Amino acid sequence: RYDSRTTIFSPEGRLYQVEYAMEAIGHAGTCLGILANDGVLLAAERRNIHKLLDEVFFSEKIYKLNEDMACSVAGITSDANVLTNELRLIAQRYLLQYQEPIPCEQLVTALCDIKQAYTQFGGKRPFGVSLLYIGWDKHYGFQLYQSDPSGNYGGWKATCIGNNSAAAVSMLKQDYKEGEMTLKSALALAIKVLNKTMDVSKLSAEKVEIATLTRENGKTVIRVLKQKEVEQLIKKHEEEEAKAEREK
Amino acid sequence: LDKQIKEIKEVIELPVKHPELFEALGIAQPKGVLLYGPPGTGKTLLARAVAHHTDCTFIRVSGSELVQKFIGEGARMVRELFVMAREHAPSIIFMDEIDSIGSSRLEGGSGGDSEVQRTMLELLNQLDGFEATKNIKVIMATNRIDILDSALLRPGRIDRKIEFPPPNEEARLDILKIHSRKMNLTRGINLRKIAELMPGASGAEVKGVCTEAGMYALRERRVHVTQEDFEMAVAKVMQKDSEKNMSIKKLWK
Amino acid sequence: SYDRAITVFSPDGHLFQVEYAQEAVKKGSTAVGVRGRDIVVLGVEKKSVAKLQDERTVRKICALDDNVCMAFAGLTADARIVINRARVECQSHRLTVEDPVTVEYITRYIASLKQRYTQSNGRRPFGISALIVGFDFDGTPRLYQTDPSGTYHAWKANAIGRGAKSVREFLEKNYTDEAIETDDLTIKLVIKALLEVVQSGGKNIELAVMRRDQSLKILNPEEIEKYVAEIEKEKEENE
Amino acid sequence: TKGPDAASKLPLVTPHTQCRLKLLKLERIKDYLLMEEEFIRNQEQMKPEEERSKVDDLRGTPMSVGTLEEIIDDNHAIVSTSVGSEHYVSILSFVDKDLLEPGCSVLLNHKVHAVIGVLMDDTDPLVTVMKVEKAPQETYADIGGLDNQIQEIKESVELPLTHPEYYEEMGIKPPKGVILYGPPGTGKTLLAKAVANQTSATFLRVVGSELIQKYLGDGPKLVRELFRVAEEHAPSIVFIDEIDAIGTKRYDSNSGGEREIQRTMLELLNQLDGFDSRGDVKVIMATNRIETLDPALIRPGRIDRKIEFPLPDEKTKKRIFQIHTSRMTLADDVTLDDLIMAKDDLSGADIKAICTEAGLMALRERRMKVTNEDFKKSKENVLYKKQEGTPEGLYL
Amino acid sequence: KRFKAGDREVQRTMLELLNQLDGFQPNTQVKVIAATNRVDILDPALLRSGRLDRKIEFPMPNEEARARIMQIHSRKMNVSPDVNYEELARCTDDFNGAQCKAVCVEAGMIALRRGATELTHEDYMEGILEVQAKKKANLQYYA
Amino acid sequence: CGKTMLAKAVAHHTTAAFIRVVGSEFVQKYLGEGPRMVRDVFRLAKENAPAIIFIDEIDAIATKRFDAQTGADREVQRILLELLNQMDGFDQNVNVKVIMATNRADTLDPALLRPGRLDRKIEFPLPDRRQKRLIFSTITSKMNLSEEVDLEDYVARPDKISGADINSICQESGMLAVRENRYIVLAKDFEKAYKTVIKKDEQEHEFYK
Amino acid sequence: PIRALDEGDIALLKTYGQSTYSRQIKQVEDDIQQLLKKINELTGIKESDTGLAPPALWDLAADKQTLQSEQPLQVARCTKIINADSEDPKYIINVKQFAKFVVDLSDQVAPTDIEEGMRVGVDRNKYQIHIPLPPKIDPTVTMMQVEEKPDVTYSDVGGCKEQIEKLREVVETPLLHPERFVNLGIEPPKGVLLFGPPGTGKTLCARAVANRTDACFIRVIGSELVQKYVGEGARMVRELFEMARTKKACLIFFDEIDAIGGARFDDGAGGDNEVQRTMLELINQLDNIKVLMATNRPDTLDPALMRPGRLDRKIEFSLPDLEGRTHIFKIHARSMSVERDIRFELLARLCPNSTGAEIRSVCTEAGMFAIRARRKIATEKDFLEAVNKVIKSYAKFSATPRYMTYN
Ligand SMILES: Nc1ncnc2c1ncn2[C@@H]1O[C@H](COP(=O)(O)OP(=O)(O)OP(=O)(O)O)[C@@H](O)[C@H]1O
Ligand SMILES: Nc1ncnc2c1ncn2[C@@H]1O[C@H](COP(=O)(O)OP(=O)(O)OP(=O)(O)O)[C@@H](O)[C@H]1O
Ligand SMILES: Nc1ncnc2c1ncn2[C@@H]1O[C@H](COP(=O)(O)OP(=O)(O)OP(=O)(O)O)[C@@H](O)[C@H]1O
Ligand SMILES: Nc1ncnc2c1ncn2[C@@H]1O[C@H](COP(=O)(O)OP(=O)(O)O)[C@@H](O)[C@H]1O
Ligand SMILES: [Mg+2]
Ligand SMILES: [Mg+2]
Ligand SMILES: [Mg+2]
Ligand SMILES: [Mg+2]
Repeated sequence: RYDSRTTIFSPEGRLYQVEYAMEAIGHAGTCLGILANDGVLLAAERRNIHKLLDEVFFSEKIYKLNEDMACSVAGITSDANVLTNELRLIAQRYLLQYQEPIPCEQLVTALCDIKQAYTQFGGKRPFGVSLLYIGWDKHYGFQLYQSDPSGNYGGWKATCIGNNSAAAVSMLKQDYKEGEMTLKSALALAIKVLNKTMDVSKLSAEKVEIATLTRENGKTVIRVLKQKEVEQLIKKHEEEEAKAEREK
Repeated sequence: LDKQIKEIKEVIELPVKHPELFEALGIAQPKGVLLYGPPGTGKTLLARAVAHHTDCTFIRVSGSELVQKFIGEGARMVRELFVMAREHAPSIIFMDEIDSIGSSRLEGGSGGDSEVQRTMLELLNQLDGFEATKNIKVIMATNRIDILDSALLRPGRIDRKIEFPPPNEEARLDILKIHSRKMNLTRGINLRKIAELMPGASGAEVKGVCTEAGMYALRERRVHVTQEDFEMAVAKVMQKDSEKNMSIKKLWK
Repeated sequence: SYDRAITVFSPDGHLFQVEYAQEAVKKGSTAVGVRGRDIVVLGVEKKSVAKLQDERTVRKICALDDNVCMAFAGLTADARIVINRARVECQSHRLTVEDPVTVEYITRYIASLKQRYTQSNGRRPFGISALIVGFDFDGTPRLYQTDPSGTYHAWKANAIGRGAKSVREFLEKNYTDEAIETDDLTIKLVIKALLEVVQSGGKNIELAVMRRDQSLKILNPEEIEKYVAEIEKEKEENE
Repeated sequence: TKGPDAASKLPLVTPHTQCRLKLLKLERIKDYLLMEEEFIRNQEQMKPEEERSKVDDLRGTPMSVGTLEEIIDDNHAIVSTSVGSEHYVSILSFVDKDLLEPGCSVLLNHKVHAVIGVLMDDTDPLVTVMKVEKAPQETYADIGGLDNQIQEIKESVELPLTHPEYYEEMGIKPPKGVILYGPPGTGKTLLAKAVANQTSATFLRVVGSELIQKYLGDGPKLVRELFRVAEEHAPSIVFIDEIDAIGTKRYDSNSGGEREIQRTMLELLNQLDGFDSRGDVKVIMATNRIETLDPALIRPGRIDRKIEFPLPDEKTKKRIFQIHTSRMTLADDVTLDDLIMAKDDLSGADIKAICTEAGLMALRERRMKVTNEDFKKSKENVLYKKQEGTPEGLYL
Repeated sequence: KRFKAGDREVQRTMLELLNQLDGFQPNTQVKVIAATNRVDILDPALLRSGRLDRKIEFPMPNEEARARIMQIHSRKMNVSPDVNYEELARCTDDFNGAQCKAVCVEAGMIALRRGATELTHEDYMEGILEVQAKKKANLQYYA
Repeated sequence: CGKTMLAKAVAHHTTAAFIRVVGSEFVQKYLGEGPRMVRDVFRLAKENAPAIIFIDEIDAIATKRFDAQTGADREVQRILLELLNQMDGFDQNVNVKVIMATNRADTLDPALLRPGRLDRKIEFPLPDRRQKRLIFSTITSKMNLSEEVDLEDYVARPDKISGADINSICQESGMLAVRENRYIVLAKDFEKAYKTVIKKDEQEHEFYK
Repeated sequence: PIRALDEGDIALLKTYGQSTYSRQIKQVEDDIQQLLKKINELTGIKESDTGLAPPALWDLAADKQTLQSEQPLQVARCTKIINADSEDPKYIINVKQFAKFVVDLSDQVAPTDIEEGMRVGVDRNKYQIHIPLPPKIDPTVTMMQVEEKPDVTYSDVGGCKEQIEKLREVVETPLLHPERFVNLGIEPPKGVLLFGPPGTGKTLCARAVANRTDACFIRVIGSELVQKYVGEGARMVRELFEMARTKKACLIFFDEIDAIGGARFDDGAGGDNEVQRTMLELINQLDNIKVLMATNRPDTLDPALMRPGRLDRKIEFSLPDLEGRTHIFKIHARSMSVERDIRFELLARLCPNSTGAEIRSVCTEAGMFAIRARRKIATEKDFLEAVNKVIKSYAKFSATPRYMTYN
């Protein structure tokens, strides 16, 4: 067998340790980004919703990198923490050196460059955490970026990771909307997919986290929705669902 | 399992009862079926249902019955099993728990199965080998399908590989209605609601829920079961074991 | 038991870990590159669109310098790092020596960078073999092929990735002087070379052409489509 | 040398559209079979004694079978009773003293033990069943593709028997021993059934598991008897299917049951290449795993040709489809190329299962003419057991 | 050791043997000895008081013992007067006494191959190399 | 906590044919002897019906199935599969009840925890302040106890001592009374024995805590 | 919604669209099958003659007299003579399987003819010795020795000159010139163990020995030395060694010793210890007789059997060098119809780490290729093609995309 070290090449040319890190994201949480013009969002899930969990951060799965960048996380907690620390440090280094915000891709390229280095040098376990990126820049505007524990990344319009990733991406493709992807429709689609990809039904507001990024007067306000607006969003989805039963 | 019964009758009953359809169509008769799925779904209940209405010699080879201490004995028993099935043709062999004998071929050596491997290879040749077999069909049922080798699961031996997924709501309601037909249900017991309280209940767990609902009346010396007798019985049968450790549970964000 | 280390020689003098590195390229998408008289065209096949992802972040043909470009194979994770290292190296060489890099020099640098990764334990080789093709030679076109081991070779035309054997074998029989006599014929040579795709769809073929003292020009999916149609019309002669 | 006891195959009819000429050929075969039956039955009925009768009274009933161990005199011998004892028997006159050889099975008088016959052809019924009497009905035309593979097996088991001059005029000893290895469902046992349908030599078949026995001495003795029968019966072919059952890699086993496995393997090795050279008996072995066999078993000299059966190519898959859809009733819209072009690892057994499933979906819709949609459905309903296992989007 | 199988015949032999060792008491002239190359598979019932007892321990010969043993099994052969048996012992390690005689036998055989009467030290060295089936090749990278 | 003792009581109180087998008894060598032993056990229950099969310490041979890579785990998984087949298979056994005792309850194979094979998963927890009183009363009912021996002061202590520990506390106290040639167990012996059965830590290493 | 095929649909499916000749053709086919069955039944029982002599050599009148007068005598062995008074000895006889008895002579045979241990013939009634018997010769062990000398000579074994000389200096030289081994006082090794990779020429060198032997060569099958009944293998090897001792200058060759020479381990609850005890009896016999053994896995043999008291010499058959590979090619191409320009030296370098059997396969496959295309001379081009498919096609992968590193 050829998965003893992350630098061992299998006879078929497959990095077994890397793919072991890749498939381990199935144990990570569900975070998805829906198609949206003039905006973009991530929809995370809180597995640990135990009542004895006091809530202090409200963004345990949502992290802000730059003034115009936000990222989710799906992987080992410690790896996600160190990766987001390096993310913020690299973004601020770029801001200091160029006096200009990082243009989305070059930050994701920076993380993927750091991440792949763990998959090449021995003695370091590959970073077993994949993370979405949202952001805006003067080059391509709103973008959605998919990190992958192999250091491979990719532009995306609608994708998800974590538990039930395949079901989430298939459902996002079922109603995949190009162009006509207003922020309200994006939020509705995010709630609609989260209703099914999450095993627990009724989509309790406290167990669902949405973070949105919008361009308002050239400020790029990054928003995390409080309990009230998430409650009214799931209420809207519930009222919409009631109409769908008129077929019978 | 209405689809599964109809799919399994296209191999067990149709090729035997009316072989003229297959000869006229110009296709070979399907031979083997593999009923795989989570435990408690009906993969062995379907075998009993098939044996109840089959009008063919139904041989049952369940578990490690072909694994003998003496070498070359399990292969001999498989040979005579297929000999007895041929003189009594048409015949149907049902091999429950095929993982016992049909697991993936391990590398020969100190640590590795080699005799159960040998009876497995004899069976492999018996299903599809030099001597073509006539009117012999096998319905071996398993739980793990990925542990079986490529040779035992290759077509020509297993034409249909029928899956037994956990029943849905409209199916669990059906299971609740066939295992409670003899039960003295009261008025106002919505069997669909109890089915709605069992997401992914295997199928044997529905029967367990019915049995425990009856048990909750046995300890009270009654004959009728109420809605609360079922709802308090669902939580008993459909019990879950949590991680019981947030430190391990927060290993992954 | 001679294949779980990179610095262990097999009884027959084989670096089996190095050989397993050449398996990664054989799993990657087919990339073909042929050198013409004035237009050095390189093409890649099996785009494999996921129908939900923008293709800008998928790019596989990248220009190391203003006059050199390279298309890789194998895993993209190491490909991006070798991309950045080659870009930094060519800029640094332009800094230390006023003359910009030549294709052979950048190929040698990439080969040495890979070799220093295949030479020691605790460092996995770059699992790619890139096609170094460019017109920075100031008059004479050259195209090169690197290897994950660290060996670089100069070919008149090459083929890497999943389908290297078939494309290479078919390419010998139709690579002659008359074929390369015209720039349009030179690009059409890439067109029929990548036409032997896994599915031969014809819409997953991305070809880039660089000319003498010109800039890199990735063919838009209207000129590429036009060239595919022209090749089909030429191939319509069989009827 | 009793000669090649080749299998009895009736002449083939090769209209397959169920036309009248098929009936004419089948009726011709039926008329000849009826005439042969008339000949034999009328020979028994039409047919309506002192020398052999005295012999049969002398022998009596029953008539035991013992093993000769010593010819003491020209009229006296020592035989072993079938329990294991010994007796100083007398040799009677009608017994032919030339066929009387030590180790042979002799007939003994029941009351007064004495050699009264020689029982030649005393083959163990575990081996007389190994001989193929009814040939398989799969000709070489029933295999699509594998032209290279067929040619390799045809130059070692058929050509050396039809044109031995080619081999002898050049100085070769024709290849004697081929191994058929590859993924499951590629056509190895099909090739065995195809050569058995065309060879003129006796074709012994074994799964490599009949030749393994619980008794200590029975295992290697059975393979020795099998090869003795193969050599006795002139040109012969021994097809050891699934050789991985017995011929696995040797190792220092701490189990007695496994040590006999290697012991009968080591007699299969001896019977292939040992001190005494083999006769005119070819050996065809088949296995799904060639990397597990012992190096000595697949060593050249024992196995000369390692015929590899890779998963069928696009052209080979297209030919396999036509082979398996020849008896179908395909619709005019059934373009099989839609299913062949798929990059799925489709074996020949996969193709046959697709054809059977595609026919069954036609019966689902009350049709005996399969359309293109039936095939596209049967492909999905049959392509299980392999799911989809591949690396993710690491490589570009 | 103990394990109806077919070994129930030698078992009676071993038990009868055990009965006779315990039947006779010491101080009589019936001292017994037994030899075996594997006591790991020996039934410890055989190794009990009143039975065999006093397990004598036979080790692999050490360097001086190996030299001495190689000296004894060459007395009948015309060995040259100048053969360093001590150096032979240094070059012979992990060698049992049987191999320490086979080295002398092989040295004599190699001397016969060379067509010489007396056995030189080089003949003994080649015997050491050949008793373990090794072939001596002059490797070029030493010099 | 009384798992084996309850099965013993059932065996003493059953009109059926009790058939006890231990989990370790099915792990015989000579592959095809363990599963054959399971087949013999269930068949023997079958002719002499009604019969009850008590399989104690099933965690030995009924651990969760996995991808075995040697005959060692393959055989024990085969024993588990034979258990699954004989407890609920194509041959439904009637009037054959099975009691099965384990100390883990989570390593058990999910197919064996089905509510068609093991319907009732009864839990035997550590005795509380109420059950401990009953256990002390039943064990000491036969023991000769001095009137000054008040059992309540020992059942009220917060130490989580098991029923086996309770029986230990009683038997060793009686043993200590025997050692001093005294025929009546005194409260001093009870207190002395109580300290020797609850100090289970003893060794430890003081750095795991 | 897989609607079940009802009877009305079934009848239409079996009738509508049917060819008018389908029913008749199928009936004719079933009639053909049944007719074939019954006709093979009518004549399947073929006569199996029981080896009757020609009627000319028949004496039925005296044959009946032989049947009635002579009686079957049970073969026994006289284990002990009691000699109660030296006039009524009261011999004790072993009847092998029946039992052990104390019997006396019949008046026909003389007291002095029956000596202890020799085989005796007793009657079925009183078990009296009626006739002496010659010593037992095993019907299988007698066949074990090779009466026909193998045709392969020493010149057919190439690339193993050192191994051939090391084998000869033990097997042939001590049997033909027992004077060089006496002058120096060297005890000639009484056994070698030919070991090496499969196909290196271990058994070929044994056939070469048998061809030039001047001696009595015995091929030990190995399969026969493992019998179902307990103790029969030890008896087999005992009488094998006894017959070898009776012959002058006997050679024994235990081919594939691993069958009866596995490493010893305790397996009493089974038949493994039977061949184990046969191996122990063989070791006892081993420690003018010379013994040969060949094995491709010498690490599975018992260390006691490999010690230099039973196998004094261990010859290793390694893979031949280039010079030996050309010699093997020339030996295996002496009878081939090759063109007289063949660079066998060039062909040897394209077969690195190749056994002597793979070179024979390459030579055979060159003619195979020269037969595939109708050429009566196998040119050099075929030999390269034969090498590419015998050696390179199964040596390793070493494919071109990964072989661009060696140049
Ligand atoms: N689909 C179903 N419909 C009705 N009853 C069902 C169904 N599935 C399970 N049951 C009930 O649950 C019991 C579980 O036994 P079953 O043979 O179905 O188990 P299994 O897990 O499929 O197979 P196995 O015994 O081979 O592990 C059945 O005997 C039956 O009474
Ligand atoms: N080239 C081919 N042409 C036609 N049919 C083929 C071909 N290859 C395989 N098949 C089909 O595959 C089916 C499976 O039987 P086959 O004898 O090929 O199995 P196999 O490869 O020997 O199997 P295993 O590896 O399990 O022993 C056959 O019935 C045959 O119809
Ligand atoms: N040195 C050699 N010179 C010439 N031919 C050779 C040589 N070695 C092997 N061969 C040829 O290869 C064949 C291999 O058969 P052989 O009996 O020699 O094998 P073996 O080494 O005893 O094998 P195994 O270890 O499997 O018993 C021989 O019959 C002979 O034709
Ligand atoms: N309720 C109880 N009353 C008396 N004794 C008990 C009780 N529970 C456990 N014991 C004691 O604990 C010991 C262990 O028995 P038990 O718990 O049945 O087996 P296991 O430890 O395998 O579950 C027994 O000797 C028994 O005397
Ligand atoms: Mg079952
Ligand atoms: Mg097969
Ligand atoms: Mg217990
Ligand atoms: Mg040999």
